[PDB]
Amino acid sequence: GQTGNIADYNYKLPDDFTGCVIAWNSNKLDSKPSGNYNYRYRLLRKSKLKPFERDISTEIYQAGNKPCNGVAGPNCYSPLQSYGFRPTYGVGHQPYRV
Amino acid sequence: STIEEQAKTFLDKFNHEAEDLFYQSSLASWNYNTNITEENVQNMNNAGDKWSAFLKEQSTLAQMYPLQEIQNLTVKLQLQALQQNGSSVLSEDKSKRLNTILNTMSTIYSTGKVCNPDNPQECLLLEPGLNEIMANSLDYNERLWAWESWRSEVGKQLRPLYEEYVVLKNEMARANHYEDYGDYWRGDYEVNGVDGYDYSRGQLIEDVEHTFEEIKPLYEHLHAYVRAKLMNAYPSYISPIGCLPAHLLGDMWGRFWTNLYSLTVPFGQKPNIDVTDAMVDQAWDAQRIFKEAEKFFVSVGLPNMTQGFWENSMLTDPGNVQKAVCHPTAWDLGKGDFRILMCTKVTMDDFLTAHHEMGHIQYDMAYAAQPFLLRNGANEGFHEAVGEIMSLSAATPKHLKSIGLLSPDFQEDNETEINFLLKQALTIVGTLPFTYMLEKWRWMVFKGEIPKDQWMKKWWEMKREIVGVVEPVPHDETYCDPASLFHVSNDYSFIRYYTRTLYQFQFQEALCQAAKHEGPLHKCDISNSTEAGQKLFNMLRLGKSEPWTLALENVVGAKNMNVRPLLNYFEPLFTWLKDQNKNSFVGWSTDWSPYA
Ligand SMILES: *[C@@H]1O[C@H](CO)[C@@H](O)[C@H](O)[C@H]1NC(C)=O
Ligand SMILES: *[C@@H]1O[C@H](CO)[C@@H](O)[C@H](O)[C@H]1NC(C)=O
Ligand SMILES: *[C@@H]1O[C@H](CO)[C@@H](O)[C@H](O)[C@H]1NC(C)=O
Ligand SMILES: *[C@@H]1O[C@H](CO)[C@@H](O)[C@H](O)[C@H]1NC(C)=O
Ligand SMILES: *[C@@H]1O[C@H](CO)[C@@H](O)[C@H](O)[C@H]1NC(C)=O
Ligand SMILES: *[C@@H]1O[C@H](CO)[C@@H](O)[C@H](O)[C@H]1NC(C)=O
Ligand SMILES: [Zn+2]
Repeated sequence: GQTGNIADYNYKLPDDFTGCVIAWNSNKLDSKPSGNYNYRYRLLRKSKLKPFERDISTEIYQAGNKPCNGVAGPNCYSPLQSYGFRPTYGVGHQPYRV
Repeated sequence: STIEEQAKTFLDKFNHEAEDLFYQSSLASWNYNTNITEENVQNMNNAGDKWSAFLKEQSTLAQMYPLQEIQNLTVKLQLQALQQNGSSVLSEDKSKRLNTILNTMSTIYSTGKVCNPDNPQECLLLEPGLNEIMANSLDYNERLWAWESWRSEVGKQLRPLYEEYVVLKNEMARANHYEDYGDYWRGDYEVNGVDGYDYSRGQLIEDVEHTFEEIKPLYEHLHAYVRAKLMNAYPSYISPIGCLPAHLLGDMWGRFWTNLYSLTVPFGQKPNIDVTDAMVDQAWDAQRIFKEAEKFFVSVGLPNMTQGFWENSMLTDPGNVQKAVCHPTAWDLGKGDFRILMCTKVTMDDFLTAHHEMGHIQYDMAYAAQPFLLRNGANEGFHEAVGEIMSLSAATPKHLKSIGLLSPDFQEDNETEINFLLKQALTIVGTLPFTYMLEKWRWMVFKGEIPKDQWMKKWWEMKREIVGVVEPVPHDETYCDPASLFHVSNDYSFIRYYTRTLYQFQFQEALCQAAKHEGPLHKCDISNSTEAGQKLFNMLRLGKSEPWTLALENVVGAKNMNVRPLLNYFEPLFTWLKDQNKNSFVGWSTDWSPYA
């Protein structure tokens, strides 16, 4: 029952979910000074995801009423954008393993 | 499918990318400031160039969305920030020559040096030697020589450059939607689209005029007292009816009168409150100074500090081989990284500075949730105002006795309070007429009201009529006196300090009323008052999302800046000044001049 970018566009648990959510910090291992851009999250999707769904399709988001014609730029943005994880980051943006 | 829906996604993408790029620029700056080397200089330059390129690209992208089609009043503010057009709207050559003028002015001010005539034995820069002479020396002839020498060295060089600068900035403003560069600067306070809370660019002029008209009696009495003391110091150089001379004010420009405290202290027998020896005898250091400040900010209700903050922040100067800038600064690197860069020593001044910087960081933490374009203070004055209110709250004898720096067996008298209020008056009240006068002259020059052939004549006439300060040697149009100041040379907004001076006292009045304080406002401590912390947090969490009028309403219950907090703060000192100057002619006449 949570509303938010990750909840609706990356991984949605069901309303009647029965399970355990285990999270522990991974800043000691998965943070690099240069910026670990490997990990990515989705911030533009056409609609909300159905519960327990995985969407790996990455095509040019069509925010504009003009056809993107397969390219990006004006009103056409990449669906994925990465976290940049660095050890100096404070709590609230450090990478957590769930 | 609509303008608003399209704008939302673009703003989200820009905020996310700007977070990372601003973090790498800020981290490069922090590394360079802490540890100066060629590699760090290159890294900072590269990060800054990348950030500037990103800002330009996104600004050019964002012009597509008209602002008439956006009706969220937050996306509108973000789009206005993006479309502010920091990239030059003028020609390439015009932008290049504007940058050339700015760089030349900055270089001239920074590298300005004065030597003896036909004598290279001594050559003094501004900060190391000239400022020291102005602050400490009591020689009238030396002070006049230094003042005239600086003016002749800098203003003669900077006059035509500043004329070209004002023409170019007026052209830039006309190219944008503003009238003049004064209008551009006044636009920082402009709030449109919110009925019942709007602020107009023209309203700032009237508000500042009315506030100064209210301040005038207290400043007149302060000027009379300082003039009497300086007459006692220099016998015949000050007239009982004449304005105070410029070079004797304490600093090269007269912005602050704090250097006059030693000469014009009311009661010298009882020393002012000092805790340096006590801190040494109780074995205190910078780490525990910051720990005590953290405890204070917890007690008021603000959140605790971060373990990452404690680990990464360098609160002590490494020294030795390492060289770093020692100007205290609080860094909001972003994404949870909050740091302080301060070569802290064991002084009461450094304790207050640490409180000021931690107030900065608490504000930065408070507005962290808001988007990147809104992660700032509501206007240019609230941020330093929040620093200063904590600075004043943490300097009270009650707080010092509670923390234990002072002996609890002590009791305070009338002379100590009067001396402290007069010192704070020379620090605070003195800079208000100067700031008002400088900003008014700069606005008039931008608007073209003051012609080129009368720039300095009108400047000195307005200074004599407003601040009651007259030049020792009359200056014709060749000199350019205002260009000597750093803010005027580097083109920084200067009414920020006037606004901050009013805002800090309004905040203090509101928080003292919240904290259930009985007594005069100067002896106000908000240490263990939880209600005051929440009342301040109601504004601290907003950031720039809401108008500064609404933020001021949330804190003090008034939608407009008020000076009655300052008047109530200085009421006891005003009574003392009325008692002292009862036999002295309060005010000044424009006729008198040092030159005859
Ligand atoms: C747009 O308006 C909605 C009101 O439903 C608000 O929640 C949202 O925060 C606004 N957009 C931004 C970027 O603040
Ligand atoms: C910014 O400059 C561009 C240059 O083409 C112009 O089209 C735009 O109207 C300007 N925006 C503002 C707010 O002045
Ligand atoms: C968090 O605040 C508590 C008091 O509210 C304090 O004891 C603790 O040390 C703080 N945490 C850190 C990491 O400073
Ligand atoms: C500054 O940084 C460089 C590179 O990280 C390092 O080698 C050096 O020890 C640091 N300090 C000084 C004083 O150069
Ligand atoms: C209050 O201050 C005045 C300063 O004029 C002083 O003369 C008087 O003695 C003070 N009162 C007390 C009780 O010390
Ligand atoms: C504020 O609270 C602290 C912690 O309980 C206490 O030591 C201090 O005495 C209090 N302040 C005053 C003025 O009593
Ligand atoms: Zn400050």
